Amino acid sequence: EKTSDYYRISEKLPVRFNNPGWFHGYGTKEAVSMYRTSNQTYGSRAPTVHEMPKVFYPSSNKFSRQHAAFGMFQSHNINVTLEKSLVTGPDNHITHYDRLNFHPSYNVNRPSICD
Amino acid sequence: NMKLVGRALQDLQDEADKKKQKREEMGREQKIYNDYLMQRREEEKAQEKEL
Amino acid sequence: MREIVHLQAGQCGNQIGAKFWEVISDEHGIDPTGTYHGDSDLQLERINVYYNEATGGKYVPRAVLVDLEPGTMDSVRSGPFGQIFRPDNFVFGQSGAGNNWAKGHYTEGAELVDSVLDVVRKEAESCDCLQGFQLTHSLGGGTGSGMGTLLISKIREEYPDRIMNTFSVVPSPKVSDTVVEPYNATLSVHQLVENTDETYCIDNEALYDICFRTLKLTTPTYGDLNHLVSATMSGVTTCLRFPGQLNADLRKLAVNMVPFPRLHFFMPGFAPLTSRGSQQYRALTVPELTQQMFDAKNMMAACDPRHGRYLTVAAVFRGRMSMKEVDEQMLNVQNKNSSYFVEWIPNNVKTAVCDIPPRGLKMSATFIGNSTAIQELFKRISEQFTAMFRRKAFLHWYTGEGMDEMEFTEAESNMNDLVSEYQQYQD
Amino acid sequence: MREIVHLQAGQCGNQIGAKFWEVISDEHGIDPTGTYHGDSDLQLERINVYYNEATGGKYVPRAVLVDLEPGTMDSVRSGPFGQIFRPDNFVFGQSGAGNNWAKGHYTEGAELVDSVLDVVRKEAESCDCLQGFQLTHSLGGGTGSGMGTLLISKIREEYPDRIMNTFSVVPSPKVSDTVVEPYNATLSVHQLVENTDETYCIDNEALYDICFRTLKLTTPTYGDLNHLVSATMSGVTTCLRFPGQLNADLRKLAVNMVPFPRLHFFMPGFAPLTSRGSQQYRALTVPELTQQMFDAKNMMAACDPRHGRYLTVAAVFRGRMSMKEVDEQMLNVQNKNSSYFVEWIPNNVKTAVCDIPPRGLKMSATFIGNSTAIQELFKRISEQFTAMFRRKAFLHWYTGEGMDEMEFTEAESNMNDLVSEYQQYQD
Amino acid sequence: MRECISIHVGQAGVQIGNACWELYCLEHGIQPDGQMPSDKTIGGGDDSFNTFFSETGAGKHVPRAVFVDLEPTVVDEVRTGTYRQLFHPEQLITGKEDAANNYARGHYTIGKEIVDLVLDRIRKLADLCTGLQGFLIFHSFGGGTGSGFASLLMERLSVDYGKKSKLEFAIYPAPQVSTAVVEPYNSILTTHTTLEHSDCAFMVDNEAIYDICRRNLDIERPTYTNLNRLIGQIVSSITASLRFDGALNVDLTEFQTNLVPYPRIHFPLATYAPVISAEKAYHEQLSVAEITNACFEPANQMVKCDPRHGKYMACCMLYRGDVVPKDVNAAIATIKTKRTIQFVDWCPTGFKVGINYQPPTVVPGGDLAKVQRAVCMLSNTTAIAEAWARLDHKFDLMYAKRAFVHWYVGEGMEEGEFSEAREDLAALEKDYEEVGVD
Ligand SMILES: Nc1nc2c(ncn2[C@@H]2O[C@H](COP(=O)(O)OP(=O)(O)OP(=O)(O)O)[C@@H](O)[C@H]2O)c(=O)[nH]1
Ligand SMILES: Nc1nc2c(ncn2[C@@H]2O[C@H](COP(=O)(O)OP(=O)(O)OP(=O)(O)O)[C@@H](O)[C@H]2O)c(=O)[nH]1
Ligand SMILES: Nc1nc2c(ncn2[C@@H]2O[C@H](COP(=O)(O)OP(=O)(O)OP(=O)(O)O)[C@@H](O)[C@H]2O)c(=O)[nH]1
Repeated sequence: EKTSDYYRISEKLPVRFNNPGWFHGYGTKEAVSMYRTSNQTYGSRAPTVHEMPKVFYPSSNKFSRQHAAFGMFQSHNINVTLEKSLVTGPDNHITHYDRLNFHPSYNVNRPSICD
Repeated sequence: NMKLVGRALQDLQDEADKKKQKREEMGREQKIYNDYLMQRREEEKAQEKEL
Repeated sequence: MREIVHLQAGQCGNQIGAKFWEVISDEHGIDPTGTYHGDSDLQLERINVYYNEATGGKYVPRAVLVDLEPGTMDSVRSGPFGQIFRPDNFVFGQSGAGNNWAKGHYTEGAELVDSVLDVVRKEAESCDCLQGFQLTHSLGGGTGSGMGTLLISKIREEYPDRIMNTFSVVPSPKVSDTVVEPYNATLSVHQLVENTDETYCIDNEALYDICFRTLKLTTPTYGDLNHLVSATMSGVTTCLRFPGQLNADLRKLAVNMVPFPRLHFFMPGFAPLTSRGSQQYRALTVPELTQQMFDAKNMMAACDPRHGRYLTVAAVFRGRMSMKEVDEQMLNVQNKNSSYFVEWIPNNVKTAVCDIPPRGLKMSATFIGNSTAIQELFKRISEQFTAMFRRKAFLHWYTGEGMDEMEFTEAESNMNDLVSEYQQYQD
Repeated sequence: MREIVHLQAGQCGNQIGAKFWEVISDEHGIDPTGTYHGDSDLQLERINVYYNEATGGKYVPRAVLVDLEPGTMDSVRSGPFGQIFRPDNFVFGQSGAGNNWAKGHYTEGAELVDSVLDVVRKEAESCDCLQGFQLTHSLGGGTGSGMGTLLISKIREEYPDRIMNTFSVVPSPKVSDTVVEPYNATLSVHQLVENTDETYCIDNEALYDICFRTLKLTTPTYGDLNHLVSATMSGVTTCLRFPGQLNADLRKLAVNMVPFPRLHFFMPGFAPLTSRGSQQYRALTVPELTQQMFDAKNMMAACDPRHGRYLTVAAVFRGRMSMKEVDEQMLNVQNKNSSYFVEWIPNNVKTAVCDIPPRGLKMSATFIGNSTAIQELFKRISEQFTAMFRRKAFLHWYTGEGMDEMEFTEAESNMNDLVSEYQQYQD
Repeated sequence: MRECISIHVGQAGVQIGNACWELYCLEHGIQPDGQMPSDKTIGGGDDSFNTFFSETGAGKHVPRAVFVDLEPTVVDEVRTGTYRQLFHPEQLITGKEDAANNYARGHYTIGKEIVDLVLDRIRKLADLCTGLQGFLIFHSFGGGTGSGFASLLMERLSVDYGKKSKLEFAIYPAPQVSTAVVEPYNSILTTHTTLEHSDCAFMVDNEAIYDICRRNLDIERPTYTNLNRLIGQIVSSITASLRFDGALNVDLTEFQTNLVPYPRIHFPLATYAPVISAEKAYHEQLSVAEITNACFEPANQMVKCDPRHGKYMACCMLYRGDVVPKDVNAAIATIKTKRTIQFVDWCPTGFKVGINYQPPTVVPGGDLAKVQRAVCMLSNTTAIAEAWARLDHKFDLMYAKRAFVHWYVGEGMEEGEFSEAREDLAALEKDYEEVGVD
């Protein structure tokens, strides 16, 4: 009555298809009378352990809706930004403009901007 | 070089257990489902008679 | 510093980028959870080229995932590394594709183009300065081509100074599954050659052939196919993130690679591919790998360039090598087939040596080629396009969307122009 | 350095090559697994003439196995040294030869010549600089003749600067088993004499008699016969691989052996063959070996040149000898029968001495002969050809393949030219 | 998300529906109560059932289908059957009067006062649905109640909902068996009304279904149970893409886009390859190659058309189970090299591949085989015009001698609508050879 006993399994199958003994609402194999309508043959037998599917792979969508909930992201934000420099030095900071923005080293003879 | 060969050798040594093992249950699952069907076949034949 | 932003587009790129990304983290040694186990200093040093820093030492992939079908995205999110991908980076729509190009190009794109522009520019501002961006999509893929054509058109104007790397797969020449693919291919390539700078051309048939050739496993997964192409895209990126005397910048490559503007179609090439008995047998040396590097069978992109000639060739070498072996190897192949190159340019070979080996092997190499082997590709689709357009079949859907015959005219007219140009330069 | 690559062709060469390779594997002391056990430095130093180096100290056989029937390849693969043979070098066809010369020469060969050339040129690129090549096959062997005639022709224009060594066995003169054999041989020999430079002549009937003469063991296996011919073929190759004051190059030999272009057919000769009690009844001395090497029964190639005369003779001596005895041995045989030589050339004897004895016996030798004993060989087939071409028996197969009787005309005409050539020069 | 609504008009169309969810409840393991065992699958109506059932916070899997009928007989014992508790009472839309096989009677006399209630159902089904890709219509051309009543509703659901798919399925009338001679009348009465509105119509024929039964299934005395279990698997296979995933997954819209070449003609042919007895698959082997050769064997199709008398346009193979592209792409490549298979020169490609790794399962107490590799073959060819050619000569005789007309005109109708359809049919054939002629 245990599916994994008779066959191998994917080890993630729901306990429904691992335990087929819980399908109690199916036909009770009543003794057939002279008045046996053909239409009642539909779903008249409960499945056995062998009818259970080997593998199971649902189309899970939990993350989707919990992400697809509400609206979808859109930039009404203030377009704040800082233009960076063309140098990696945490001290020098020069861009396409303002190229004279750096630490001036220490000259000994000619003072600042001699020319 | 030897470690590379050692890594090279062990990988080849593998993947053979994978091939061989799959074959047996293929035979097993075949045979198990085979026996079910004769049991199934005698069932309907049994069912026919009291009908 | 200079970095790259990735775009995961189309339902194929959804597999592509996923396998592409997991290779990177495993190469760098980040666990599936994300808490990097510090083991190599250099990969710790040059990880901000692609990832940013989160709290607690997790490294956020700076990529954007775009689609329409939740189930594929749910599978991606449930993948081995969906947790390391951001919900902030998952963009999509409520509609189903039908993989109509026009729907995703004019109708479906219209309400998502704004949002995808929003996420990229923020992430563009989240980072400092780029080399450019790379895109995973397909030319014949319904939604990926549709979405990409808009972005590459839109990404071009505001940032016309960066690299518009693209990674598209050519569908199988024998059969494209869907009949509308040649319409999608012909429509796409018009703006592609207009907007792009670099394109990788990939075909699945050669992937099946190389499976028969060296993989020899009969039945691999398409993810195993992704495992191969991602390794190729891994190698081209190893240059930038890894040290060693090889000039890594793609522009350092591209200026060396493209002689004239309309040349964007390039083919990959990869190094040791090994079969069952040969792993314990291959006497791995520079000569044998270079031979295997330049093998017509080692080709995987479109077809054999044996039919045509070689315009530009560039191979990157990963592992512990020296500047000399590649030198005489170049001379050996220089004299091996001197005539099979074009007399227009001699010494069209560009060699780069990545000193750090990969994880699993030491001597590996990637090759990028621009030969005269794309003619067979687009002449085929030319007869497909002309024949299917000979009687405008399957065209009623596009007219309802708002399409007419006219765009097909200049598209093939633009397509015919590049056909003649390819023969004109070489032949 | 100068090396040699081997070709294993025809279903007989399938038995021949393995035994010959197993002879080489054991003579140099390599285990069946391949891990060479270093015991002799000279064989350790000089294995690169035939084997390259794979990792783990294993010496790869640099040969190609080619056939159409997989079971033969399966058998040699399942052999004691098949693990030393290569699935890389296992090239085979999806076709049954039918042992038809034309099928394997025009139909089956067409789709097989492409791949085998790739392997050998890859093998040619694998090594540095050849002495040339050697081929094991049969002139009467249909799959061997069909492919071999094709391959020798192609390798002529490819490498016209090397040695085209051929090892073919002549079918039994009394019965050829296959009845279309003279058709097959006449076809093949026409291309063989055109493309070759050296050939060995081998006949199994002579080999059968030798067992009745000296082996005396009644019932051997064909593999035992392969040991005999391999020992001869190995013996002529010992001079290259081993040190000692003797000139080894086949070019050293061939120019000394070839006075005129049409001489390609040569007969071998071997040294002491010993019977039941004679192993301990023989005092091993050069004079008695000088006797037995020049014995009318000791020959094994075709038949007795007693009916004719000798053109050129060359004997290589393997063991601890001196030039003085072979010199006085040379004088003794010179005066023993001075008339039986041809007055055209005096001193047509060329001697080499290998100082390295074989493993198992100390003083040995090998002989290669060029005499007037082939006339009866191709006379025989001439009446066979004329008798069967008298009414064109078994021809509808060849006509259906796309062949005509015209090819047979210049075929036999070329042999008739060779018949006079051998006849005219000596007679 | 990925859901659709099934509509079942005609007491002919109701047993065939009845089998579907019986089958559907099987792979889902649904108890007739509508509840699962003590384990956890309940919620807001959301798991594998969500695409088909509505197991809402009430915890009962509510099928997303409406069963409409005009005779209360058959709809009542099913309301006393096994899964009647699962079935919604007034989604089981019943009727008290029949159409007397009259297409117009079921389209004018009573359909007016019933559709509005059904229109209440469709909006109440539409609002709860989220993705609602389209509809699943099960009917019959020669319907005593299927023909007339469906024609009105499909017109009415078209005018308000013209932006979503409508998938039509009907038993095609038996080419040489006629249970009614008014069956020809209402048939092209349906088609001419439905040609300009129907999205995709799929037709099957019962005679060849029986032919398969004693050919390879080896059943000389099958029943509707076998008939419906057969077709029930067919719709199950095409819905497995919704139910499971695969190497690639394809939705109904792609089938719409890629199967129909041009407007009007939207009538492909289905087929399912591993039709075989349990004892035959027992000691034999199944692989892509033989099921590919069999699926293109002409005698395995349920429509009495000779493909050698027609030419192929589209083909959709839906390989369900453990398969790999390698042999599949190679096997189909061999098919393209085949010469008997004559596609039109217009389409170089016509092959729509759908891979689903899930092996199709057996039905309890059933008669099918145990299959790991199964494929459904949606194809369209030009060998179909003979059926309408078989139709038109039937009419031109009967219409000329205008039999049974007093019945139709007596209840208020005229011959112009009978006159319009014949050239509409005549237009339908003439369109076929023009697209048939290259
Ligand atoms: N992910 C994935 N894509 C594949 C595979 N095999 C082929 N493809 C192709 O990759 C293409 C690109 O994917 P997308 O651009 O996302 O496709 P799409 O726009 O949604 O429309 P379709 O092409 O119809 O799927 C598809 O057209 C497929 O034909 C596969 O195994 N996995
Ligand atoms: N291997 C092997 N070959 C033999 C033996 N005896 C004679 N032969 C001959 O060696 C010849 C050469 O073999 P192949 O060239 O491979 O022959 P083939 O092309 O396959 O066709 P056939 O010559 O008709 O057998 C054959 O024709 C045989 O007749 C033997 O004992 N072993
Ligand atoms: N779909 C279906 N068709 C059936 C079934 N049994 C027989 N048939 C065939 O399908 C046709 C049924 O059409 P109709 O009889 O007009 O069905 P209806 O319009 O729902 O109303 P009724 O005439 O009362 O049955 C018959 O002519 C039969 O040939 C069945 O169970 N289902």
